[PDB]
Amino acid sequence: MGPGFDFAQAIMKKNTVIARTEKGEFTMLGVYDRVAVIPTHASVGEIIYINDVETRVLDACALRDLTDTNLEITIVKLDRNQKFRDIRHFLPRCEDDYNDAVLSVHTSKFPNMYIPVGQVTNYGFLNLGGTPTHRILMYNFPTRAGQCGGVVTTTGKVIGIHVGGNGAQGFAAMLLHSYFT
Repeated sequence: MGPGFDFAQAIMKKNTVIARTEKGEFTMLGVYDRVAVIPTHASVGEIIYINDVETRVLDACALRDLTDTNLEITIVKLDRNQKFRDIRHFLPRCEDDYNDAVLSVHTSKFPNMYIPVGQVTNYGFLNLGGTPTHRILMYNFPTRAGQCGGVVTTTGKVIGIHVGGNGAQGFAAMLLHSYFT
């Protein structure tokens, strides 16, 4: 409907796949080559389904900060026959607050879903499902089950992936350029 939705759509149409684990179906953001991200609660194993095709996992790393605190991002390298468009130049270099973000989801349950979430706070610490988690972004939108792995964008930047909510607020794990060197 506007330039924010334009940027979000451009990312969704080229840089997402539907990932299925034993814990559910998730929006999955491809970043470059065969490297993608997913929330760590997806519990990626040795095999994952990508757009309903059985795919070997070549590597999976659940990221933690240098305080040894959960970040809720898993970086996955996929044994896929096709590379993602390289979008690492859209990743922020530092922790930050944002205006006028969009959360975009594409699954069987919610195809072609876009949500204008407004202001995004650098929230920092969150007890996420009982797990201390750092680098959390917050937005004041009542997100629901099915939106985990959703991509959070502003015009020009891919800033996070949705990892939870409390009924009134939604929470995303930051994406930083330094995770994908």
